[PDB]
Amino acid sequence: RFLKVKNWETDVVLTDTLHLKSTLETGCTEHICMGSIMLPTKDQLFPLAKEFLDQYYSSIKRFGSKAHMDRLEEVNKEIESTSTYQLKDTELIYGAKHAWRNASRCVGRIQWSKLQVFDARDCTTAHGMFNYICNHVKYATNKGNLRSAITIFPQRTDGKHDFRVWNSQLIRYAGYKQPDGSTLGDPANVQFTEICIQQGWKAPRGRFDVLPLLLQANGNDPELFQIPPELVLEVPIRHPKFDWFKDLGLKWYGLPAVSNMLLEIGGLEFSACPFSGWYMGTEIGVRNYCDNSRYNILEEVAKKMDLDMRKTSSLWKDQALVEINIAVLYSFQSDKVTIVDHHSATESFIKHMENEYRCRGGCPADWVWIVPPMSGSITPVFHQEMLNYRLTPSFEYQPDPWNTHVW
Amino acid sequence: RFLKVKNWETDVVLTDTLHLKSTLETGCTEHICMGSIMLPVRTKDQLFPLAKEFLDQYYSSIKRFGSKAHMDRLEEVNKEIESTSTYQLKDTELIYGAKHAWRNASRCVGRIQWSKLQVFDARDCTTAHGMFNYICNHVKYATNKGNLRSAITIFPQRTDGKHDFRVWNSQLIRYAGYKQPDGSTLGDPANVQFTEICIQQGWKAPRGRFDVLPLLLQANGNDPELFQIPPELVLEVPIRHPKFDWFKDLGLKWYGLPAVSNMLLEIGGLEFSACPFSGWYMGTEIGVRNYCDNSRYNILEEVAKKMDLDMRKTSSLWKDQALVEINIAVLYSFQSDKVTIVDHHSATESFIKHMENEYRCRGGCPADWVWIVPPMSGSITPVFHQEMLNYRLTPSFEYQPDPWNTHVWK
Ligand code: HEM
Ligand code: HEM
Ligand SMILES: N=C(NCCC[C@H](N)C(=O)N[C@@H](CCN)C(N)=O)N[N+](=O)[O-]
Ligand SMILES: N=C(NCCC[C@H](N)C(=O)N[C@@H](CCN)C(N)=O)N[N+](=O)[O-]
Ligand SMILES: C[C@H](O)[C@H](O)[C@H]1CNc2nc(N)[nH]c(=O)c2N1
Ligand SMILES: C[C@H](O)[C@H](O)[C@H]1CNc2nc(N)[nH]c(=O)c2N1
Ligand SMILES: OC[C@@H](O)[C@@H](O)[C@H](O)[C@H](O)CO
Ligand SMILES: OC[C@@H](O)[C@@H](O)[C@H](O)[C@H](O)CO
Ligand SMILES: [Zn+2]
Repeated sequence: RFLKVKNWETDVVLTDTLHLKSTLETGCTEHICMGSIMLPTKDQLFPLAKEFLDQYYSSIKRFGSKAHMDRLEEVNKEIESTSTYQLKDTELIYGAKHAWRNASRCVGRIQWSKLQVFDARDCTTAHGMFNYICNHVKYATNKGNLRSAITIFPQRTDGKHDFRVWNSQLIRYAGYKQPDGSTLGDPANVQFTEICIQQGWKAPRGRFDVLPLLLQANGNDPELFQIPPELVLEVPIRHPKFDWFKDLGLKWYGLPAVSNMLLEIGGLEFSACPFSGWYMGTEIGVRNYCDNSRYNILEEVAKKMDLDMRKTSSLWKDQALVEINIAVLYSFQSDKVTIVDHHSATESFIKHMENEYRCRGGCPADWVWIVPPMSGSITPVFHQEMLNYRLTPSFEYQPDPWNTHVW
Repeated sequence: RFLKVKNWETDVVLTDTLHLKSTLETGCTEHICMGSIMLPVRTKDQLFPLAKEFLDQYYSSIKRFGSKAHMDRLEEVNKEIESTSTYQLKDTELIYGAKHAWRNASRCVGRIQWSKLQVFDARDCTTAHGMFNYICNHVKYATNKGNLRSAITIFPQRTDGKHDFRVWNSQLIRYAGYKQPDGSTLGDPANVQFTEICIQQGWKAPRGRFDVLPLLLQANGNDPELFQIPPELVLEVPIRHPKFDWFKDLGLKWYGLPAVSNMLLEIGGLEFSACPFSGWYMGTEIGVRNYCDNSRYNILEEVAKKMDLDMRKTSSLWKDQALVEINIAVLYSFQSDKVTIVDHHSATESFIKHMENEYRCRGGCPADWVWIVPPMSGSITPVFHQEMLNYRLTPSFEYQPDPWNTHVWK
């Protein structure tokens, strides 16, 4: 019941006791592992609230205290009467930070305690949501010196007045399927891009068009808004040696801001909780640019580098891949925009894991997601065994709203 | 129950029904995933059912399920187990068994080749000298002057656990590792302990950077004995680069035949503790892991310097640049010397085709994503984007503790 994890490069062994607090299912069983699978009532609520509040008061060293007991009863009576309850600001902050701390797929959790939390629970309309969002983007961007932040909108009530940010991230590029049959822009956003058009947006039909926010407040139909262009920091991509690189016409936005996840704290569900930190280089250079279903620029770059693309064994794709990633990092650093390379980030994650095992008894981690998409084994996490389990507070996936909204 | 796996690059979705025949446990629970953990005598009682399951599978494979031949074999084996507490496989069953252990190996990306395995039956072997001869023959056949052929040599199964046949080497061919008084290592760090055992057993170590280790062979539970593999039988490739003439002066080379010799082959409940097998290398095994792991030859620095890369900051990605060149060098050298090798792009592409074929004709293909995805350029290979299901099917290859930790010395 006390599992051990070993690093096969340093031989360091850590013992995990934290996993014994996990409640939710992993998708795996004694017969089958689903580790590589992407997506594996008043009576229900109070126990969840109790679990959360107990961990909260324990964190502030007041477990068992009258305050602890008083709060517990207050919430209890609130659920019995209102069928729900409201978190204190302190509980909200502690909850959001811990949902990040518990995110097993995030390699940047060494930064978890520094999260800026924006309480938007007083929001009532989409226009109010737009305002809170612009403020988050401006705050988080900080002229290039990115600061992690989350903005939390009202919690779910009966499920028919949910607040939702239809976008997958606050800032993304549109995608349109052209006559040729090809795709212009980001193929990943082809569908969302049309839903925007399907009701208003006027697309420049470019390769890198910033999508408009489609905000849904109180269950009402979503409304479009253009993020003040001046608030969207973008970085033109060039290479520190290949002067022809800039000719590729490539750029990427500086703020990664997941906006479609669900934040669960003490049983409460916050369906609109956009958060942002900063990029790990490979996210852009390896995945966004080189995935065959994304901008898929490997061939173009290989051709400009004049590499023998006749055979796979010449490793031309690999050589081009490295160059594209050196460019991305070079470009962001040159424009003084925060970004971290996979070596540095993974090194920090190992440090974080050790801290967590020492001070918390463990660190849920998903190896499949933690190991960078390029040069896996030359990063320390590849050699690190990890135990994946679910702890709450948590960030969860949720269905795209267009597949559930009743207009 | 049907289980769906999706490929996030092509949106192709496959349905798995094969997992229903999984018996062994994975190490995971409905509460914790141990997907990245490296390692998470039978009774007459527990043996016939294991035998029955296997023979049922075997007979169904040859389209003779339920036949008189099928029923007689089951009766023959049952009587044999009741009578001797164990049983012997027919040559055909052993061949079928070995091929399927490979076919079921979740961590192997080269399984598109499974049906082509050459099985050498060494169950009549009784001594360590006998084992050496069988192993020499395996290496010569498999090497085939560079046109590698996959093969497996199978020694006598376990009986009471006190007469085990074991190849103490982790692979038939590996380089010695020597821990120096100053704390540094000469040779391959991965083999320091085994090298010390060899020396203690009498091996005269040339103490170089690439000394092929001698075989330490255990027959019938007796103490192991040392044998030197005929040098003329050990094919090696000097490593050089197509554009960098200084690469060759790094003094690197690697053996051409990868031959895992420490796993246990389980077939129909029987345990074959000595079953060396070989195929051929995927370049990253050598170029990424053996050469670039910090705990192995660790050559990234020396290579990076010679390329005059900016090593002042990791963000120059000098490690990644050097890495690619080293792997280019490994592939180029093997191809130049006409020694079979496969690059990670070709191997992963073939594995995806193999996997889809298996779903269609078999109902599944257990696969360990953590092991299948190559150690470099992960997402530019199709397997990175492929959801996999990992489960254990028998026949199978299993880990077993190193023999020096369990052997009762005589
Ligand atoms: C500040 C530095 C940060 C860095 C460098 C970072 C890096 C990463 C990376 C590289 C991924 C994988 C992304 C992908 O492949 O799609 C990721 C995933 C994730 N991160 Fe972090 N992160 C940071 C901040 C945050 C913050 C502020 C939160 C939450 C408040 C967070 C929550 C998550 C979650 C929940 C996932 C998994 C999302 C999914 O399943 O798609 N991260 N992070
Ligand atoms: C013919 C070409 C072959 C190729 C290219 C291939 C490639 C690989 C590679 C790249 C690995 C991972 C090795 C590591 O990282 O340590 C592997 C693992 C494995 N392969 Fe294959 N393989 C081949 C043949 C074979 C054969 C002949 C068998 C058995 C009859 C086999 C059984 C296995 C097993 C059981 C493992 C997992 C070993 C472990 O867990 O440590 N492979 N293979
Ligand atoms: N570095 C970050 N990267 C997040 C990148 C999100 C990723 N590009 C993405 O598309 N995620 C999908 C989920 C795909 N599993 C989504 N949020 O809809 N996050 N951050 O706050 O610092
Ligand atoms: N390509 C192959 N590669 C196998 C390479 C074996 C690997 N280098 C190794 O050291 N395996 C450990 C097992 C580590 N899990 C052992 N055999 O003791 N196999 N083949 O048959 O062609
Ligand atoms: C199928 C497989 O789960 C999928 O391709 C995963 C693998 N690891 C990943 N890791 C990260 N960080 N991000 C991803 O999108 C993925 N995709
Ligand atoms: C800790 C982690 O499981 C370990 O480093 C694994 C990862 N994937 C691997 N994949 C292959 N092919 N070979 C290995 O030795 C490993 N090591
Ligand atoms: O075009 C819409 C897509 O961006 C959307 O469906 C995402 O795939 C989804 O939000 C999960 O990332
Ligand atoms: O030097 C001994 C090692 O080669 C040996 O203990 C291996 O680690 C073991 O066979 C697993 O690979
Ligand atoms: Zn699992």
